[PDB]
Amino acid sequence: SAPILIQGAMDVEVETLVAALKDKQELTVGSWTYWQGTLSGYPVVVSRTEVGLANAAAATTLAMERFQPRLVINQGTAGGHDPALHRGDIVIGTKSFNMGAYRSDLTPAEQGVDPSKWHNFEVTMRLRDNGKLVEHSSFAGDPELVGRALGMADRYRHGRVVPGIIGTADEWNRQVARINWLHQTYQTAAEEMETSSAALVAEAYKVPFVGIRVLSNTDLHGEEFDPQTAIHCQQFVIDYAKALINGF
Amino acid sequence: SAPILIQGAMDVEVETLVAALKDKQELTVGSWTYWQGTLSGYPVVVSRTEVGLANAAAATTLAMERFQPRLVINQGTAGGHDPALHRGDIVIGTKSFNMGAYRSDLTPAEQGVDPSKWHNFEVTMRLRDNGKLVEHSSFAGDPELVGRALGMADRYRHGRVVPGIIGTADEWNRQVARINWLHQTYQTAAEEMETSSAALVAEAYKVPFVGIRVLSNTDLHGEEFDPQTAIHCQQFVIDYAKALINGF
Ligand SMILES: Nc1ncnc2c1ncn2[C@@H]1O[C@H](CSCC[C@H](N)C(=O)O)[C@@H](O)[C@H]1O
Ligand SMILES: Nc1ncnc2c1ncn2[C@@H]1O[C@H](CSCC[C@H](N)C(=O)O)[C@@H](O)[C@H]1O
Repeated sequence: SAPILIQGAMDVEVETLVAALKDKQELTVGSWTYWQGTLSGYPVVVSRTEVGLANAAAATTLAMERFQPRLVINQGTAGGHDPALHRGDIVIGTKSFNMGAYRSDLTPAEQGVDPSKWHNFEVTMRLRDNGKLVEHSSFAGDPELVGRALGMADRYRHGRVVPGIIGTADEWNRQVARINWLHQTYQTAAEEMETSSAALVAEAYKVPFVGIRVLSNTDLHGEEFDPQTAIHCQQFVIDYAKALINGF
Repeated sequence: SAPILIQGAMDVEVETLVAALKDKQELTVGSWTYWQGTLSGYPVVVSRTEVGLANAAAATTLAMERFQPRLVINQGTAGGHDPALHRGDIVIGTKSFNMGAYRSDLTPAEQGVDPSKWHNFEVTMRLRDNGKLVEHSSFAGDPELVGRALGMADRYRHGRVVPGIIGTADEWNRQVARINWLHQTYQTAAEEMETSSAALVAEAYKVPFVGIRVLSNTDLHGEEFDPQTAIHCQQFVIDYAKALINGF
């Protein structure tokens, strides 16, 4: 009875999921729409989160309060950070983190601006549990959920399914030198704008979480946005959810 | 009666507020704690949001769902961006925005990294209203709430009270050239890590919102963190809330 929550930011990242639901009921609260239905006879809630960290955290929190899901799959599109990956490849998030969180040391105006000196600002991922502070430098994908997606790699026929680190920021980077620096510094597979924020809320509520992201683009190979990748990602995630459901 | 919601991120930014409440009870869900009580006999909820955009959005959303407040005051400490301002001055947020949101045009690796080319990525503040996309390049503080705070300026005993733009980011900037660039580009009064995120959720729920921030520090004048500013801000906010309550 507790539903599986499946998230996407954009319309193109959720409409295939929504079409797969049986006996759909729609709910909109604030800026956030949910479709409550079934897959393989089991309750599933699809959430259109809108874009970015604030939207992701709001949409996830609202879903926790309204639906009490048993697990969360956050999915959608991303941009490549690892040169080994191409448009259409899918990253299963071994961990996600707030890549956009920056703290910098004091420098006078004369020294200019140097982002290579900025440090990851981990307080942005700090939480409390029963009122006690718990530090986080990243959020691990639930390792069984991660393993399951990797084991199903053969069922995805539009690229490779690989484990990787998902870097979350309110950013779309197209300065290739910046992408390279972020990859070298944080070992990122891909960048996007929601995962670690949804993951933060899932950790606060102690609900298993996994991020699943297709590269819709990568400037490391001159590969521009292809909307079909979002559809292919949802097809894989439907299969994945159905497998989980067969298991329940 | 629908409560006034008053927010602060850190313990030092809420303990004075909490001490002011009568007939309290303390509620924690996930990572977020709320104190429900009364000020001047009127219901008030004090929220400890924890730090950063994801936490602010989660804490605000959770408060909307649990308490349905009639208005939101987000307050706490900030770092100066405007050279005219000093530690202890209070900024009333005429608007707040996601200063950390960055989009850049394509540049090849050989051109390196140039943050002066990172433009504000407005999609991070885009919402939906009854299913329809609504752009936001910032969130205006409720203008009557803003005006009221400005009208009470001479009731603040420890510095100026000024209107200004609040720049929200998962960042603590201490590169003075970077502070200067953000101020020149966005006309920011001060920087902090929650306001526009809480504001985004308040806009989605159509609940009046105002940000009230004291400068606890500014590297434009070599003024390091002073925790007493946080206490002073809360005293001003209590006075302000009591004024609204008298009005109800
Ligand atoms: N290269 C990239 N960098 C950052 N986010 C990316 C990305 N590629 C895809 N994304 C994801 O896709 C969305 C991009 S922002 C949305 C842009 C789109 N034109 C619109 O108006 O809706 C975000 O949800 C983000 O998580
Ligand atoms: N100069 C500044 N830049 C960004 N945020 C600032 C700031 N000065 C104060 N803040 C605010 O104060 C908090 C700083 S991060 C918290 C740091 C503190 N040492 C701790 O561990 O709890 C954030 O909530 C932020 O909104």
